[PDB]
Amino acid sequence: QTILKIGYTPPKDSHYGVGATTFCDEVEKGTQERYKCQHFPSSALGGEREMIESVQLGTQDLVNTSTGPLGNFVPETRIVDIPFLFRDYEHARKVMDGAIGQDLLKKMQAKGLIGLAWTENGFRHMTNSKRPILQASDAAGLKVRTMENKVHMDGYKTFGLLPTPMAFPELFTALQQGTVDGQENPIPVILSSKFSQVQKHLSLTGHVYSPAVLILSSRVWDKLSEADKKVFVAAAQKATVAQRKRVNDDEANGITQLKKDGMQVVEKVDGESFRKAVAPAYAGFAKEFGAERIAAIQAVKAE
Ligand SMILES: O=C(O)[C@H](O)[C@H](O)CO
Repeated sequence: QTILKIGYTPPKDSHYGVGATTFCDEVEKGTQERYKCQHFPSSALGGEREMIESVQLGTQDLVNTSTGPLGNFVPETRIVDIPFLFRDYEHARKVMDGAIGQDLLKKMQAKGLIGLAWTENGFRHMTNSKRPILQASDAAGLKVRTMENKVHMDGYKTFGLLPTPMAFPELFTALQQGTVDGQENPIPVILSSKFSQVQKHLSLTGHVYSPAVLILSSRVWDKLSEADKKVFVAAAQKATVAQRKRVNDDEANGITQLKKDGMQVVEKVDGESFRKAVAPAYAGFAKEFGAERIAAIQAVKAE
């Protein structure tokens, strides 16, 4: 078999690992051993920005990545990074799976990033080591690491937070040394990366939805038979299901485990305060993405 390197930032025992393994197993069977994965979890091939760059260049075969730094390569994808755009998992998943999400995959493909299917990272939540976050004003003044994403940076600034973009593999040490007070990630990431060791506080702010996506290099895609192309896509859609299931499991059980680990969890925040804070940034978001595209997303699964 041709060995395809698949990288991701979480450990193998994670939502992304579940997605990668499901995808890889289906590709290996579906292509009758023409292709087989070798996994590189825990940023062995670098963080997400570096990995996507390598996939676009062809020097890395596959990545399971959040949209965080993806917008650097395909700016249209940042529409899904807008804070409080999505209402819940049903809403977000339907958008990603429907025509809107499918169009974003094609926009990626035009830039040499063969997005096979949207998987999932999850709704992101704020952690810090200084104080509980009950309302937007409690976040003001905190230094918080963000992903390498201008929409997150601009959006989160409206909460009064002071953002610093950092690649994921540098995050644990940054939190440990106090370079920043906090960060934000889905429960699946907080669990699998043991941030409980260096963050005392968690608030279920659910401030953005973080999709993930299995991306193949155009170098490899263009060498595939038309039949194998179909196998890769089908395999990635099976991965979507397994990965979301693991997200679901992580959330149902994760809060209890994080509490046992010593985290102080705020389960009900003043969501209105955060939504009101970010509203002014929608001027910029609409100018960039189109108010009608924002509205099209909001309309999906709405009452
Ligand atoms: O915080 C981040 O960088 C991401 O959530 C992580 O790499 C998983 O995609």
